[PDB]
Amino acid sequence: AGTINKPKKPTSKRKTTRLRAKISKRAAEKKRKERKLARKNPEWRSKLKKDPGIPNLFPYKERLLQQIEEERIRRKEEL
Amino acid sequence: EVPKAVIEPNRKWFTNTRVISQDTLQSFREAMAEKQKDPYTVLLKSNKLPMSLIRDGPKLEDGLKKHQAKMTIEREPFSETFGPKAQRKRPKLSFNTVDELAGYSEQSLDSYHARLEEKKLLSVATAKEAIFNKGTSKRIWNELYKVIDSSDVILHVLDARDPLGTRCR
Amino acid sequence: KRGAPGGKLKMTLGLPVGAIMNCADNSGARNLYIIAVKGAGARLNRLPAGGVGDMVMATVKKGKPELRKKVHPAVIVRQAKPWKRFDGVFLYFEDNAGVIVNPKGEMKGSAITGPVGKEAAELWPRIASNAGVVM
Amino acid sequence: SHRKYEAPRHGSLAFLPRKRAARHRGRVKSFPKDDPKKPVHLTAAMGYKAGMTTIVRDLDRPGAKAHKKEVVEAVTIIDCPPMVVVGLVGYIETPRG
Amino acid sequence: PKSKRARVYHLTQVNKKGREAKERLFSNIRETIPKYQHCFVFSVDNMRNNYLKDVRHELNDCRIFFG
Amino acid sequence: PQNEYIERHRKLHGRRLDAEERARKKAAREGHKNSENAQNLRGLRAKLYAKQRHAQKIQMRKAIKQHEERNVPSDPIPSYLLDRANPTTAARFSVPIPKVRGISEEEMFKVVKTGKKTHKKGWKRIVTKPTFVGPDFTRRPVKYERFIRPMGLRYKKANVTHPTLNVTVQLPILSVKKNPSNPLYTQLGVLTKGTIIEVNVSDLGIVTASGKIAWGRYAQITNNPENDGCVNAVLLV
Amino acid sequence: MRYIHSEETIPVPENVKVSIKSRLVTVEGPRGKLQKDLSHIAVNFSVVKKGVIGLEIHHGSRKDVAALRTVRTIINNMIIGVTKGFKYKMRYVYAHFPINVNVEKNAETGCYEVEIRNFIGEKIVRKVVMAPGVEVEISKAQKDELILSGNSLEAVSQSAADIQQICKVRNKDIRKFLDGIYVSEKGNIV
Amino acid sequence: TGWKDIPPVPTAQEFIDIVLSRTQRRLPTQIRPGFKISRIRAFYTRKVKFTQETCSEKFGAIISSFPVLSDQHPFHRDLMNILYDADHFKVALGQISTAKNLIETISRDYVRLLKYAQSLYQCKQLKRAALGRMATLIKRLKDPLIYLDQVRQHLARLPDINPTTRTLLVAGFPNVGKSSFVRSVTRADTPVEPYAFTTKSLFVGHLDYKYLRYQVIDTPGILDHPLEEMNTIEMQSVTALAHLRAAVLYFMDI
RNA sequence: AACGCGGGGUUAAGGUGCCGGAGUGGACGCUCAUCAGACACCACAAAAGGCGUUAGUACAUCUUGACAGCAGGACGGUGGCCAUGGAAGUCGGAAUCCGCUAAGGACUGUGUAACAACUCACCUGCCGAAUGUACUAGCCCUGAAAAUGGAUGGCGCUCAAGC
RNA sequence: ACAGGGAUGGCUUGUGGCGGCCAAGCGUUCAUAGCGACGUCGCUUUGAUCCUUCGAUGUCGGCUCUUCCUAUCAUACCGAAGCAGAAUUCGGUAAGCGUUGGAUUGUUCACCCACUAAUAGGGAACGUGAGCUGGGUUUAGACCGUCGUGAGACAGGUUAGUUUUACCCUACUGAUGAACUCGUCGCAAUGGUAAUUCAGCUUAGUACGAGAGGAACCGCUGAUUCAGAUAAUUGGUU
Ligand SMILES: [Mg+2]
Repeated sequence: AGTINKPKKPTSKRKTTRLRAKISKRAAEKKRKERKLARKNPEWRSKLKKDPGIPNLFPYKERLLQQIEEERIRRKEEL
Repeated sequence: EVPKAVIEPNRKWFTNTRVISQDTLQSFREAMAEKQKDPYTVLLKSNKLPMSLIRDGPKLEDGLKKHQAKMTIEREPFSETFGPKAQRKRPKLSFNTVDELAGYSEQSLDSYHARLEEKKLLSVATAKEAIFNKGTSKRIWNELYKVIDSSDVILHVLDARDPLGTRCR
Repeated sequence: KRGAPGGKLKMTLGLPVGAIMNCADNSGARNLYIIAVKGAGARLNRLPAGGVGDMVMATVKKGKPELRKKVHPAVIVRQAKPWKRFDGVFLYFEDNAGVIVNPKGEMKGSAITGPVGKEAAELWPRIASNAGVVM
Repeated sequence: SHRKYEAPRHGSLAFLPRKRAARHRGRVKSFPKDDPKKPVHLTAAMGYKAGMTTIVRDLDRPGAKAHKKEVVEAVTIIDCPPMVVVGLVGYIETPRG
Repeated sequence: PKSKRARVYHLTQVNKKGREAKERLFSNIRETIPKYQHCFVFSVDNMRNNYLKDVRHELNDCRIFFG
Repeated sequence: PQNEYIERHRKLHGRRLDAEERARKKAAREGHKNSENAQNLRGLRAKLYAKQRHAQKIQMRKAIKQHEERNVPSDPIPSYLLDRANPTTAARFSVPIPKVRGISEEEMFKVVKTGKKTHKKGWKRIVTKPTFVGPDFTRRPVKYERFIRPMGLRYKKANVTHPTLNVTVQLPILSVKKNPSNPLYTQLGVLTKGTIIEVNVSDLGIVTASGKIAWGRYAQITNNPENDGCVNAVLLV
Repeated sequence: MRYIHSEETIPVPENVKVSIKSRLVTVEGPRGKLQKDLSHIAVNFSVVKKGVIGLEIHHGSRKDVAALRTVRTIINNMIIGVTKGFKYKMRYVYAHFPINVNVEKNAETGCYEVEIRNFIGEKIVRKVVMAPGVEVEISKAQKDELILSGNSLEAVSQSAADIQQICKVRNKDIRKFLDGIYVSEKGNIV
Repeated sequence: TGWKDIPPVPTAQEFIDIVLSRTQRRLPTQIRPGFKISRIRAFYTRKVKFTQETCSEKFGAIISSFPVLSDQHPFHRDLMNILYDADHFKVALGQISTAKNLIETISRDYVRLLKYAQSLYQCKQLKRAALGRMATLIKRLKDPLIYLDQVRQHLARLPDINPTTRTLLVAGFPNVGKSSFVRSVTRADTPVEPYAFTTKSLFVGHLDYKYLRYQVIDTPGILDHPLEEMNTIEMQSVTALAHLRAAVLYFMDI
């Protein structure tokens, strides 16, 4: 485009009080409406979230798994 | 004031409002075939009837010609007829033998010359004046349809010196 | 090719749109009523106008009835508004007159009554061939 | 709302303000660009307008319709008695002109 | 790295071989070792080598590996 | 020239000497050009470009999945119905839309002003929604026509869907049974959303248990006809 | 992620003298001398070995590390230009109107001038002035072929590009009108 | 004269994009809810009417540009049947005219409704309904538009054959020398090759004999079987032999 | 944060490049915008489009040689079947197997009237060590604009005076 | 007649609604439900017919004149298309420069006609509103139609009919001017800025083409619209 040699009317970054107030009211209304759809949400939600686990690039994941298995064996022996 | 626009549950919404028997339909079909036109009788209140089951069907040639185009396209798609992927090899001919082709060419040439003579028998010209468009205005025809919509009896007035000329079919 | 001829020097245009000029050929028309001028530019409120040697579009107001329902091309061959040639001569004819042609410039009639202008005769060779007097 | 019929503007903005000139003698705003390879010459002169008259010119202009013909043209006569040179001004070049 | 040469996916039948080809070559050589009296090593350097098909056809009682 | 003259010219004289190299280089620059178009276009052209690119990416992914999975009717119908285009085919007597947005009388009717003075009379009301006037309809005279149902808003037919048979047919409207907002709206025959209308179902071929032909049933309007320009209804079956 | 150290190397032939000061590279060989200012790119030049020029960047981003490859290719092409030279062969082909190419050498400016006449019968004479250091000849071995040789690859290729761009067919079908001057071969003089 | 002056026939999606871009860009697009309802109605009415007028102009150009098969000389009419299947040809053009008429009906209906619309939202929904229904109607024309564009290009590249002038029409089996004769007597660029059916179309050249223009028509070869077994390539020659009053030069290779 | 008139001290919210009192303050990063951003959250707006730039996650290949190239191979039944004036992998419809294999589709494209010829999938040799794919998170660009000349309050700011 | 009170908006733009199906994904994996882009499918004349025009509560104009926007009709340049040539079609950058003359009021005055390179669309009013002048439009006179017993009102139709500044401030266009002695010759910050389009000769009946047809660069000559002057000549003016 010929933007450099012939720029157009600038897009003002100066806000107006009316628009700021309207945007604040709309944001509050959206937050309340989202709370309302959340309290009447019929979508299924799991009791326990899917836990990501241990990263592979962690260098001591193998000994941490050894610790987990040892803790399970100790708990089974105690119980 | 904004009302509560609610529809109650009712068994009447799921039933048939109007039913008709086959004997009644056949009697109505016989009446439909037997009916004639009398100018000295007028229609006062139409009977609510299932006319699609009572009036006769379309004619044979009409029923075929309304579906000839769709039938030809279903038989041969546009892409198989002409184009880069076309598979059409033998054309469709109205003749079968060489003698029939010669006779067909003779009749085709005669008909083409007849059409050319008819068209010949039938500096640019000036535009038609807008005075001759009078009586065809959208405002005038809005008025006409308003009067028709509001009237029960319509008197169509004819000049006695040119009745079919002034008649509005 | 549009009807405006090339190589024409500027002259005074004496015949605007709405002028009635005489018909100088034996096509059957007696007068030509100018409705448009070929090569006329665009200007607000300005009437298109033509001079000697210009092609205009005209309707026939008096003449044979077959000519009355068409828009004919015509070439102006005489004008009464005085104009100057390049040799310094200001001149005018005693009437405004034109001849009916086709878009390619050939005449509809077969003879021209009265003289024609040098501009018209030089721009249109058929008018030059059918002109008895060139002034 | 928009102007329905377009028309070009009356007059040119390149000649504003339409005021009286600040001097009666015309001012040479620009001189020809100096080339040091050319011989020395004066770039201007003065005269007094006497009036106008008419000529007949024998025209040699190939391509024109009036080629090899006589044309009548208007001309202007400027009376030019010789000028007298009485001075010399030198100009240096500065970042302000 | 957002700027990246886009890899073309091949919409053709044959896929890459992988380690299964290597294991199959190993098994074929190790099962053809005990069946033959001699094993020759041959070289074809800077050659088009499409005549090894004719060599294989002519020596039908032998086994040639060119992996 | 005649027939395939450019192809014959290519066969006899070739092409321009740099044509292959120019085509190869342009295809090679297409990646930079596509990213430049994605980052530098503006407005509606950019939006249409982005939607088109989204579509091509989806289709390419679908083709990729098909090539991955290369190496791996529903209802019983008779033989004469095989290979034809058959429909997919998927107490409390409640309608599918039991509640809609109620229409106030100020929204329903506008005031038609009469008189030559500056102060006008305001008794005439014009219906601003589609209506059904029924058969044998003659308009009231203007001196006594309080309610005006304009001719350009009167409807006679509707696109009616049978939920069981999964077929949409254009049927004639027989009557208006119940507009949910107002009995006056029912009497004026206003076709709005949630309205129960009576439709002629002769084209659907419905036969009752006793063998009689059912040619009138109830449908509910499921769209907004004043915004839509048409009436869409669902049969109450 | 900033890379601590990155290095490139440029081997130098035995008959080539390379001098770098303030990132201004001067390469002289049997065919002459080429010069190029590379001060727009931050780089440490060094002599890592006899006959090897080392290029280093310290604490640089991936883009800064990548610019060294461009610098390497540029200096290598300068070395190739002063050692073997660069030669672009162009061919002009025509259908009906024979293209007339005249090559002169301007004594005032020292540059070559190529004049193209009768391109698709046009009456205009197209004139292209070569970059300095580019020599243009009409080949006698082959038909309708120009040969542009030089030490600067950029100059030779841009001159060939100028000759290709000036003979452009406009408002015609290019499937039918094949006329033009095209770069037919690229290589070295030696 | 020929048929090179048919304007190009766009596809369905190209047609939609062209029409909607004209509506977007040749008309103002900014309307405000605070304006008068008559102003808003006029804005949306202008959008609908202009979209219909663009559609009608393009459809009318397509319809009036293509040849009318009833008005042709019988040679041209039967040749266009042989090349393009007159049934498919007429069906495609009839669908184009039907879509044009339906678009005009939709425009009239939605202009009539926009007369009574009461808000910018309702006017906007009616405008979108009108334009969407026009888009659906154009989208239903995908196969006829492709077929008509192919037919247009072939018709533009057809030779110009005057059926009522002096003409020498060359016929026979393949590989007998028809193209060699036509090349030797005319300036036509018809290929001469040793394989059968080198010439698959009608070629025409011209010559002068005693200051008169003669046209020479080279045809594809004909085999020895009845007419119902001939393909379109041989039926071009058969139609030329049947409908052109010519001097037939039947070539045999002995 | 609440109020009589005054002096001294200290703060809150907000600020400390200049206008302007107070830091061109310190540390670690990120970002270059053809009108960035600096008081955003709402809308435009989507599971949106980016061969912009970084940080991650998962899966996969790799000295038994990966990813990129270059040099070569890319074969036999077979011109598979039907169809076509012609149709040999490459106008179509349907099948899509075997041999030789290191590997090579009853073929990915260019090409021929049909062949031929070239090219791709795949394989080998040369080379030499890390890569590929998809998602996630940041910041950047696009994600729609009219109409007098103008606005992060202004100058202006780019290892910031932005985040 | 009197006393008073008044005169939706970071909106919009290019792609319909309803009903079903499919669906990458989101969720769910003690329930296998629910959301879901991309799509798709149903309803909404063999180039026809012309014997189906479907309601003013909402009001627009014209003249003169300046400027801006680009959402480009023409002019400039460019990409693609069986784009041979010619004529074009689609698209891109571009608002520098233009974008006309008429007919029709038994009417939403919108459609026709011609010229032309082309006859592009908007804003600055219509998100109420003192330039001039026609229509919505409506004080008092008058008539017909509809309604009412009537005064009268209206579904309506017609005719005739009073607002009449500027010398003020600012703005704008021009004209003088104190202070620095008077004058002559100068410079140039800053502000404004200007040209536009067609045609003809040549190239050339050439390239290209089966034919019909048929260019362009260089060169040359006029004309359109605009602008700035001038009065030798010709008209007008006394
Ligand atoms: Mg042959």
